[PDB]
Amino acid sequence: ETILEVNNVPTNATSLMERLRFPVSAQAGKGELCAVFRADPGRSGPWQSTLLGQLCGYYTQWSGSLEVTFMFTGSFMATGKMLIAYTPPGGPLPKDR
Amino acid sequence: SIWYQTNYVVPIGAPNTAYIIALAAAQKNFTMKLCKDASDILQTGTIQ
Amino acid sequence: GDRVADVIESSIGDSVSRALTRALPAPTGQDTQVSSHRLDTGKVPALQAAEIGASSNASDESMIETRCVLNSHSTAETTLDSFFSRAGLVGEIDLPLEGTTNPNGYANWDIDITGYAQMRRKVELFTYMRFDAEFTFVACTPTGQVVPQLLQYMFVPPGAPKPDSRESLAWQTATNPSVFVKLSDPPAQVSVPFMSPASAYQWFYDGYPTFGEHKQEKDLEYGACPNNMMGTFSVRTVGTSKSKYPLVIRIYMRMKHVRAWIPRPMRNQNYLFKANPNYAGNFIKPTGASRTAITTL
Amino acid sequence: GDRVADVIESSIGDSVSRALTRALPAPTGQDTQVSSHRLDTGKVPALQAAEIGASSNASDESMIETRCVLNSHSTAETTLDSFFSRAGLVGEIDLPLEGTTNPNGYANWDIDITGYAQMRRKVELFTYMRFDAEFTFVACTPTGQVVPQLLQYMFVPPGAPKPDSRESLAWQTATNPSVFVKLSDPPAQVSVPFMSPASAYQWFYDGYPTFGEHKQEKDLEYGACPNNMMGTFSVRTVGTSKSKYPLVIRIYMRMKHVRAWIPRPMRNQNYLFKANPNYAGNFIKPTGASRTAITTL
Amino acid sequence: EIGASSNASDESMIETRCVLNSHSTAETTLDSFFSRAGLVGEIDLPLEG
Amino acid sequence: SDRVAQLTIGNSTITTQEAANIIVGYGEWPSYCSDSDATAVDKPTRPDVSVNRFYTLDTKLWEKSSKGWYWKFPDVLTETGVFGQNAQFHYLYRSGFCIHVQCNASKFHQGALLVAVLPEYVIGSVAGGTGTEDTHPPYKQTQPGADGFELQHPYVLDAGIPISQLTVCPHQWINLRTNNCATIIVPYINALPFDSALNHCNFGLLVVPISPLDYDQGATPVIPITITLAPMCSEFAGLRQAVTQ
Amino acid sequence: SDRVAQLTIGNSTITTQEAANIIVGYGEWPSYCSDSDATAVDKPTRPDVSVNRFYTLDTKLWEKSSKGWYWKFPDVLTETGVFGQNAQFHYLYRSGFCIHVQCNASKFHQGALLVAVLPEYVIGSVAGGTGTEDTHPPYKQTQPGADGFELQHPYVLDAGIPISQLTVCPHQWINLRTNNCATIIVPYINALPFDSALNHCNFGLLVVPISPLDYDQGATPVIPITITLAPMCSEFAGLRQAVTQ
Amino acid sequence: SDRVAQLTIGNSTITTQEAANIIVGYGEWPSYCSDSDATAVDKPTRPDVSVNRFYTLDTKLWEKSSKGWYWKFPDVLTETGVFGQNAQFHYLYRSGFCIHVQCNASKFHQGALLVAVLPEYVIGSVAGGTGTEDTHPPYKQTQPGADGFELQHPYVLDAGIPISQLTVCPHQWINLRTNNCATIIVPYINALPFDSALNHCNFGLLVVPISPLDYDQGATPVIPITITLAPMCSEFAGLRQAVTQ
Ligand SMILES: CCCCCCCCCCCCC/C=C/[C@H](O)[C@H](N)CO
Ligand SMILES: CCCCCCCCCCCCC/C=C/[C@H](O)[C@H](N)CO
Repeated sequence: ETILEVNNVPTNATSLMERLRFPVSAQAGKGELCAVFRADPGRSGPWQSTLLGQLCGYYTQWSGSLEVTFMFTGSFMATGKMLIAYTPPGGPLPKDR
Repeated sequence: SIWYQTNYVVPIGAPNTAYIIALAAAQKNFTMKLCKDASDILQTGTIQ
Repeated sequence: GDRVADVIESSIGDSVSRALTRALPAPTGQDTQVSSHRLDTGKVPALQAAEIGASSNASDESMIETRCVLNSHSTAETTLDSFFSRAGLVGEIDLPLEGTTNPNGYANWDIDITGYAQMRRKVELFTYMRFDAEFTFVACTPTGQVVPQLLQYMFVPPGAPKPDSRESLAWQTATNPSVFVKLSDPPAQVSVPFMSPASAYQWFYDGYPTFGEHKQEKDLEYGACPNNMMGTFSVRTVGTSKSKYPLVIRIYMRMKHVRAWIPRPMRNQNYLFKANPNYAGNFIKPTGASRTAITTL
Repeated sequence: GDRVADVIESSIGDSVSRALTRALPAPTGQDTQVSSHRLDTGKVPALQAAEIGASSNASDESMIETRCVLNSHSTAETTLDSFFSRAGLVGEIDLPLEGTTNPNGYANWDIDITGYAQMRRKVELFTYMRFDAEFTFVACTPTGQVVPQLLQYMFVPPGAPKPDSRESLAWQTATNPSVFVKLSDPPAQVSVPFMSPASAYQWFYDGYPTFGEHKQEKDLEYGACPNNMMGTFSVRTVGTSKSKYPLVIRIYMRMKHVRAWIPRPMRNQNYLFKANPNYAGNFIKPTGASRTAITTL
Repeated sequence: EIGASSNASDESMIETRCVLNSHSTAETTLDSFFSRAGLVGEIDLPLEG
Repeated sequence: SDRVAQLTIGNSTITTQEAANIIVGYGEWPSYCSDSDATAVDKPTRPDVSVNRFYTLDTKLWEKSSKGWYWKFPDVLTETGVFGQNAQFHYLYRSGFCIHVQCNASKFHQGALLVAVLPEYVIGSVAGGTGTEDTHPPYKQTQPGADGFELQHPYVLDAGIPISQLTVCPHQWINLRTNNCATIIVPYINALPFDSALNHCNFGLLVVPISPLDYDQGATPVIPITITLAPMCSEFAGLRQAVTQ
Repeated sequence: SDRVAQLTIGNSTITTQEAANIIVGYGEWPSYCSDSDATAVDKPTRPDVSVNRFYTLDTKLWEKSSKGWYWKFPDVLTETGVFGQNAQFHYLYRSGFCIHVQCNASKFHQGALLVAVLPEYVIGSVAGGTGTEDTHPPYKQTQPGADGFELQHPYVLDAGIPISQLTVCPHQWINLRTNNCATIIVPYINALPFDSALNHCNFGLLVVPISPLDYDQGATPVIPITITLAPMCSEFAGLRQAVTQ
Repeated sequence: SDRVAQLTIGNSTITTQEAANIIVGYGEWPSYCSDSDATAVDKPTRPDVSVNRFYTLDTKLWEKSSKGWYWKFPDVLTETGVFGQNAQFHYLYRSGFCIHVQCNASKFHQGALLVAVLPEYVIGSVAGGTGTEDTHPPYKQTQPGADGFELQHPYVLDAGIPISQLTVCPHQWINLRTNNCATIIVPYINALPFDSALNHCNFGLLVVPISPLDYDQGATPVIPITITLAPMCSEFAGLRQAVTQ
């Protein structure tokens, strides 16, 4: 496992460190969207920060299931439930939960 | 895609915003084929 | 578990492909057995029905009085490897000194064997082909003269950085396979494996590679198979300055270990575009020659 | 056949209903065993979790010091047949001389046991009930006097022609079962089987019987179960002329061979309509009595 | 948190079929990855320089 | 060993770290219809993984003054995914269910939810208050869809039945102090081996807060309740053109 | 014993009294994907009877001047019934087919239809006639749908391939003098164990009249051609939200 | 059974009640040099309990804007106790390590530390920003001592290597919500059986907060990070007069 730059929006040097993690907060409870990213490891994007993606950049063809683990860094008293969904190829970005 | 199932519930006296760290890896059936050149060349001029 | 009859007796999951036919060895052509005059009723080999869609199985013995001929004519030369394992031109690379095509001393050739009808008509006979490849690169000046020039042939798989100049950093070939030969040397010859993600190359792909609306700008994506995009071929003159000689490079491909599936009708119209079955609409010509009348030769 | 693992090892078709519980005989109440003072840590029968949704299984012995009591109290009278096999009023038929309801000397009573709360509250305790029926018809004048009048009770199954007059042709009862008794005779009593198309009567049907738009005119179809429409009850005074005496007929039903499924909360509001769980919205009363304060009795 | 990669498999998360994976892992070995000649040094021998 | 649980079915997985065990409705797991109970002669279709998966249908906000909500089954899925498509194309229906209600809060929140499954939950009207009016609930109330419906008088469950006796049905309690999820597995409950998935609602799920939600000002005021459910051993029969309602 | 036949699959039955035997495409019956050939790890759904049934999609009128028509598979069923719903909800696709073309006439009518199945039938454009224009066929021509498409130049099949060699593919002849139906059973023909049912068309069915229809004036002038087909051993995988195109 | 742990070595004992298991660097326990791997002929000294003990070297304060810190081994102990005396008097060095990072907070604090061990962690300079200046890090930065050193650009770890791939090295996470300690056991990592304990730094320990520390105003604002470590199977050889640097 290596840190996946899901929140790869920033570009300035003083905030390059916040690309490693993305935030969650109290919401309105309507099943809003938190983050999206493509599942291609050797494609330009979040997966370039991973050692898996860097190595797959050296190989044209890959085959096998990938695994993504999200670590919650909130306080011990903070709870909540999140839905993480993988959309197989062919379907566009889901409009809602 | 990551969606809020219910909400992020926090009591009084704890931070209202929390961060999530995503770690990515491959399973045991992952294989690679057709070794190719690197897509990025970490070099601008001659390495002096 | 399974307690209902429709599940217990279900044939779901039977992955064996019931094949009504089995391959039988046939080293030589079939022998002809003795036949005699046959005058009987009810049974008739001559009358068949092409209506069914099966080729008529009437033999020589069942139609005319035949002798006994031991046919020893071998069928080896009509096999797939015998038919296809002959090198033929598939691509040509021009490296001019002053020109508009490749004046930079390098040229990127997208690997595709559809650029020449001689090879294309043969390969296009089958829908799916699985084979190895052997590529030979014959390089010479436009006058056919050999010159002491050192070249580099680079195999650039899909996704690898395409060189943009003769001194580009991509030529360091730290991972890509490269061949360094001189024109005075015999033509460079390498063996290329079956690199398609699919189990077999498909020359015709009746579909689109990506979802979405296929408008006018996104209309060239029809018939393009990413499973056949084996990569790019990059060639350059090994040097910092411009080469002294103009070069033209011809690439000959020879398939081996060939396997083929799904025969289709052979092309009968002039080819117009790479990876495109387009034909001249107003210039549709008949497959064969014509004659003035049907009752005369 | 089955060759793929996901089909061979599939549990599809397993029609056995895995039941975590099995019925055990219990002719009498459970005995109470000797218990003594118990002072230990880690193990605690008193603390439970109603959170799970299961009734607490703490026993008398695990809470207080108990003696040995051999409980011989029989549990026979709380069984389904013991509780339900008691005849009770389910329908009343009025046969007046001069009136607006049934001045024709006959009356058609659609068979339904929801017309009287005494019976309805008992039967409505369970969602599905399967039973036989025994119907007794007590007929008398409004003064309670018995008169020499001969009556005909006809069972009219759903689809059979409903009589429209005292001399209608439907009374020929050539196929329908009919009972001819006099008021001086003991009340007529017959046994009725389980005639529902379903495997059990359902007092609550959360659905509609037919497809289509359920507008205002087609709005009474909610909650009506055709599988409970057992037919119509037709009664008439056997004669061509008008009867001399006014009659009121009370029909008592007594279930037997009762089977019940899916217990539900018992009704706690006044009934308003047959085959309708409607309740007085503004007059919702508490299930039990109230008291001035919680700290006093 | 422990620092070990999660060992959850496909079978333990979603309903999977039986797939006989015959994809070879030979090309990702050290010699397969590294035994490809690449430029490491360049020497210039000019006439006037 | 009883507080952490993971339910996986089809291609969906639901986890929980503060579970309160699992209730099997009437002590019976969902199962396919036996050949001695089936009455239709056509071979039923069993799409399996394409329909037996966890559907997250809607999210309701729990408030200090909420009365409660109820959903009808399989109405909630008559218009959702491959399951809804099969229910529309097929006349007959048979399946179990696995209902997982999510309601998570902090250790400083309090409140109790009663999550129960009431078969053949027939909704009645208020009969015009006095009871002299023979009204019927509208289509949007008898078949609320995926949005559910808010109870008007949760004490009688809008059906003249006290909620105090609702625990006789398969039920679980979501008491925010201990557990944040309720899992109920409900087999097929009907008097028929098969029934229409559009006209007939086999059972209704009730989520009624018995103890009102409370918290001091400053804590997270939005406490959502999310219903997640997965049909089990779904069968379909009597295929014809699709029917929308 | 060979002229009368009855094909039953799912809940549909097709009969014929003037059949001309049955052609199994490349001598191979449709079969489910073996575990040594499958590459997707998720368990595929096999709806069986709900999708493996005879669909009557459209009727084309044969005329004395008709050029021919072609249909694309499984495009013709991407928007038909439970099969279309499954193809929309699932990314992967695998099935065989059983194509039954109906074309009935009297004993005084004459004409011959060539019914063939050409895998990966890529349609090309006329390239502006002269061939200097790099055109591509429109979406309505590459994916005609259930209406099929009329060939412009049936001699080259609008793809530069002579129809005289089309008989190398699995084919049957509908010669009105003898038979009024053609039955072709086509297994899954692709280089992949699974493929998208929307983007990729595995094969195209061609119905081209080689001998023109003829009849004396007075006979029935409307000779319809009806295509009836039934997927065999259909599998689906990679479920997500529905995708219309 | 996995959250409570006690590490005892030498005459020092370290306990923990919110541990997160123990990471053995590269799955290999520290061990003495085998006679087939040793190259020096003199008999090495193995002081055992006098050097194999937990040293608490310094305490760093974690702040909401901290960038991270790193320590070099065995530089941190070159000037500490009997271990430092032996490292100064002996030319050769060989030992493993057991690094225990302490960072304790309350249940209302949040933040995540990445504690990793990177062998041969060579520190580079910023090369004057543009990269045209061939600078080298000073002695106080390449060998920071027991005070460690604060990273300037933790994203590249001041060495041009992304921290996102740092987890490939033996590492543990101190996420204040669950655990307050990270234990890493590192064997001897070098290309030589012995090496100088002063000139060569076998590995560098990195403590970089990936998720910033946060807490509402009023809680304890001082959250210290304390490094405790114990050499394992320490050997020394080549005795001479003491050398200070
Ligand atoms: C020195 C390196 C040479 C590498 C040679 C790789 C050749 C691979 C053999 C097959 C190449 C694809 C041939 C063309 C396929 C299809 O017809 C076209 N892509 C149509 O789109
Ligand atoms: C002399 C002939 C008498 C025939 C007696 C037939 C009685 C059959 C027993 C069950 C009758 C149905 C009772 C009512 C069922 C439901 O509650 C209502 N139909 C509600 O719609």
